[PDB]
Amino acid sequence: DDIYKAAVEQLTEEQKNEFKAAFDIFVLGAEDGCISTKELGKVMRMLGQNPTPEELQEMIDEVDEDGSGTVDFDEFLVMMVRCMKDDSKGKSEEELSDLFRMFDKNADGYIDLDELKMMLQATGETITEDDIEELMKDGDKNNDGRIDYDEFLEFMKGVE
Amino acid sequence: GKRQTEREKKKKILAERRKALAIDHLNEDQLREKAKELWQSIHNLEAEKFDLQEKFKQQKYEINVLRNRINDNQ
Amino acid sequence: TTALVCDNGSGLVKAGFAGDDAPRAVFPSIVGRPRHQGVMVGMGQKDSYVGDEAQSKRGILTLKYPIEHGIITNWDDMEKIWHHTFYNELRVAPEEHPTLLTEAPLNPKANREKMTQIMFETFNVPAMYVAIQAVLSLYASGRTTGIVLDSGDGVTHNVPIYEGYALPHAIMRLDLAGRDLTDYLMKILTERGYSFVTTAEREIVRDIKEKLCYVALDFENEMATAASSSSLEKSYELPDGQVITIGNERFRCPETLFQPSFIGMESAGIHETTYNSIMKCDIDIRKDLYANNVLSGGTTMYPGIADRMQKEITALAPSTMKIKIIAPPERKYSVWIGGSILASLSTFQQMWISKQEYDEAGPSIVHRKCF
Amino acid sequence: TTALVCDNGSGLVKAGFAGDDAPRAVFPSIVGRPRHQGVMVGMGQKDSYVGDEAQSKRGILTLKYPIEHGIITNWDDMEKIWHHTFYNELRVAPEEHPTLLTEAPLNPKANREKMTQIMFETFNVPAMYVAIQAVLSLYASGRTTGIVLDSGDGVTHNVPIYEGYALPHAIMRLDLAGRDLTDYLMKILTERGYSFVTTAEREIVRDIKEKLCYVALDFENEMATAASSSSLEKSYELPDGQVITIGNERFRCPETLFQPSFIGMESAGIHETTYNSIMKCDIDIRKDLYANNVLSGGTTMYPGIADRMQKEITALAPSTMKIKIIAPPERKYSVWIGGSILASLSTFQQMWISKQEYDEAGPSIVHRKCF
Amino acid sequence: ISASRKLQLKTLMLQIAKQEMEREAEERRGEKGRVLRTRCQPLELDGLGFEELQDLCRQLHARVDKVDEERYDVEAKVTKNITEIADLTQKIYDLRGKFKRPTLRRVRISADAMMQAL
Ligand SMILES: Nc1ncnc2c1ncn2[C@@H]1O[C@H](COP(=O)(O)OP(=O)(O)O)[C@@H](O)[C@H]1O
Ligand SMILES: Nc1ncnc2c1ncn2[C@@H]1O[C@H](COP(=O)(O)OP(=O)(O)O)[C@@H](O)[C@H]1O
Ligand SMILES: [Mg+2]
Ligand SMILES: [Mg+2]
Repeated sequence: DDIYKAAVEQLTEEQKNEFKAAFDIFVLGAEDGCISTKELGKVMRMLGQNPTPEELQEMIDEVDEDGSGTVDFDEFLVMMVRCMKDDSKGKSEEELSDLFRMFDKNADGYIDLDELKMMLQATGETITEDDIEELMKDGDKNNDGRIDYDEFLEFMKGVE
Repeated sequence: GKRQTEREKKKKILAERRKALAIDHLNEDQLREKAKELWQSIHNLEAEKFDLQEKFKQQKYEINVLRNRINDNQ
Repeated sequence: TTALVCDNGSGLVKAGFAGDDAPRAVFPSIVGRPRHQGVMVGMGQKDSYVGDEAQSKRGILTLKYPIEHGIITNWDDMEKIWHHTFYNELRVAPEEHPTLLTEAPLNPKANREKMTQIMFETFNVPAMYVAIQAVLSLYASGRTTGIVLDSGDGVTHNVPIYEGYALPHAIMRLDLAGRDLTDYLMKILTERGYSFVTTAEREIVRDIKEKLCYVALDFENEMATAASSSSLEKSYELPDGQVITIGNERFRCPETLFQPSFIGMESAGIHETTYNSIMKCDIDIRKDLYANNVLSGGTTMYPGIADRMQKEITALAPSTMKIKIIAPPERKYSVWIGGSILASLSTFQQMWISKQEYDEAGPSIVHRKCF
Repeated sequence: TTALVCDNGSGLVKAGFAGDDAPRAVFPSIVGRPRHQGVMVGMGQKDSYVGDEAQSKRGILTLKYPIEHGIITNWDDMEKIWHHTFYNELRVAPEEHPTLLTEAPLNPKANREKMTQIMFETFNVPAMYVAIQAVLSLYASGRTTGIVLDSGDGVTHNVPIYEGYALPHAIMRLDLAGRDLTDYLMKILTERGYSFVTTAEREIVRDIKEKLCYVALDFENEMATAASSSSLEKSYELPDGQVITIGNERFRCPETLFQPSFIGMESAGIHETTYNSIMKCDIDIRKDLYANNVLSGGTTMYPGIADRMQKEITALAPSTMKIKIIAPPERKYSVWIGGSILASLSTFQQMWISKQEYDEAGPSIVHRKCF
Repeated sequence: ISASRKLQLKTLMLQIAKQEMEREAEERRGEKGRVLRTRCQPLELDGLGFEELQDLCRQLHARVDKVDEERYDVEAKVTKNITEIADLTQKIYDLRGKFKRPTLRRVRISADAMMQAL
């Protein structure tokens, strides 16, 4: 969404040098970026980042949607920067505790995924296929019929 | 742990350790000043005990969460 | 609101709301401070584990019961036990619930007065009432007469009751109980090589006693049989392996009840103090007491005691009277079931010691009309 | 600021800043003065090469370890080693960094007091803390119970811990370790013709031991097999050629751990001092210690030791208990990883021995509450 | 699954969180002022004689003692249940975070970048 566009706008130069080193290493002369996912993963490892082998597989399986290997550096670098963590721990657990204190309108020691739906609807936000279903599925991820405090934590932990 | 000590502590804070003082034995302006001062101090104490009740509510909610986590954890 | 039927006991604290069938939370009454040094930092080590938590960390604790023989010897620990019982095992604040404690007969006054003072000052209950542990066990049987032998873990007492009129001059309280049987078993196990010394290993010996020991119908014949055959030797696996084999220690441990000379006590067994308690009663209610002998308490759960006791009393009693021993399967919680029934009665609802009454007469109110 | 987690050890000094995964600089702890005369002028020849520099010029030096068995026997050399560690391998002045040394259990007091006095007077650190080398190795495993066998290069010690409460009466410290195995290997190599005598060639024998030796699962069968076939003879190239072939010396060198009678020591092997250390513990925590036996230290890196030790303990222990031996792949640096974790804790941040405290009570502060 | 979904969800969640934060803060301020007003009854600058001054002064001294004892008592209750809450926090951490304690590390950071040292 707009987050990746903004991140593109606010390109950090310290990471920009690493990405251009990747450009130098992978590109072999007017190279249109065939997306060597092995090369991309080794580049991520070399540049100090610690991508998971699962992240490596995700990058393997989420590339070359054009089918021609050669990929615009725009979306490639969007994937590269977002795969790299750029955030601070996603708020504080005490902050989350106080927020849940606000959000326990049911006052039953927890909140509800249905309560989450009602509050988000009260926020007047778009609900779609990307919304609605998996939002409540992962809010009450353990599927207790309601979102416990730890469930609310694990729904959106480490996210800005 | 010698609940006699706890009882005597409570009673001292009730009567001795609390700022208890006979003061309505003074001249006019001074008496008004002292009355205003004590009333304002007790008003601040009203604010303090209102927050005491508020945070006690919060602790009750926290123990509700605590029991919830306990039950979900076993 | 509902009443809290607590039952301090000595060895197992049994509690629960009035009007149910079984206590909600049953857990040993032990408070054990750690005894070693402790090197891990931030492990969250507390200073005293009470209740059932200290039966799992007992390897590094020094468990000590706060109730010796009915009486309470360590008031701080007992207060800690009560606080745990109210807040963590039932999770009901005591400010909104009447309480019904239980107390053995013939106990020191100061114990009862301190109990009521604690309940009214520290926990600040609305109203509490103290009842004798045998009348409740008679409630639970659904009788109204009968002589009840409530052999707990601290003290064994034998209260005869007729038509609802208790006979205060015929109560025979004897201080042999389950704890002395545990100590005697731990002392006779040393005759095979197994030495249990630590206060934590007393729990292991208690488990051995519960699971293996039984009361012999005839003592001499069993002693002769166990000394010739080997059909009695039952084995048991310690908490670490190294199984042990108990021979004629099986029926010698609970035999102490009928021959208190084994542990050096002078008095007569539980088979003869019941007959003496009956004979102190009037001559016209002895038949009913003979026919309605009630057993209660934990220690009367030994397999085969309801027959040995009947045989002994039939030997002592006149040949014409019929001797019947009531041994309900819910023996252990009989006192608490009776307590629940008593607290659920409408006629009893005005016998509680209301707090304003305590404020006017002090803790000595318990000995007064509100008994 | 960040803390310096130094770990003196005996054989390899491991150091690094708190909060990382591996020590920053690992180098042998040897200080070797030159022994020949020296004829080139202006070559810039120093008077003592310490650390990893003296493992490259060892041909003309006389290396001598400053730590014999845990204890420190030559304080000037140890001070030199510490100075090198701080200034050249980490390049951080000690005036701005807390330090966390490590010490074996049951060591002389004077050693620890002199260590703290040096750290506070010569290097002038802000605050230092001394920790037992086994508790850290238990930290690194992420456990909170378990009995850890930390077979270093100087001394092998076996500290049992339960629920964070260390058991001071069950620590079994044995002075057989990697150095004695090196000497015994150097002594049995002479049975084929290879003679290593110089203190420099002890390093070559150590390399042979590290690269070739392994612990046999069953000793007699291996002795019989190596005496008939020749499938075990592995060759190794000295620092100058002349390859050597090690026969049944391969599994006879590390077998000394389980039979200390080989080097004339009386005591029982590391397979039986662990069982003895367990049996001294209370009867209720033996199952947990059986299930969480932890290995650490360098010398426990022999290929095939985690199976031999488990077989031996299973032979000794009761048949019902489950015996499990935790052998993490990062065994060598386990103590230092645990030290980093402990120094990174917030709860631990107030346990350091602050300098003003030392100024008020002298070096004997270490035995006091700040342990 | 698109992470833009999570980004949008967190935007809405942050909006809800801030709204409820300001809402509860404002509620607390208003209710606090209301309670103080209805309880801290004003003291007046005129209308009482010296005898009336003394009378109302000692009456409010008694009222001050009443509310001071009440608030100290409830403060003691707050402290004791707060100790209990702390104990339960320790216990629940022992329930959950006992094994998570060693998990805290910052590792394999610099030594991976030290191949040119030799
Ligand atoms: N199934 C059993 N078999 C034999 N003895 C038992 C059994 N259950 C409990 N006991 C003994 O009874 C004691 C518990 O008695 P209990 O009735 O709880 O005492 P109290 O009157 O204090 O509640 C235990 O200490 C144990 O020694
Ligand atoms: N891979 C290995 N295989 C066998 N033995 C080893 C190995 N690595 C180290 N050792 C032995 O362990 C010793 C190092 O032990 P270490 O844990 O460094 O001792 P310390 O506790 O003093 O740090 C060396 O002297 C060596 O004999
Ligand atoms: Mg009883
Ligand atoms: Mg070591």
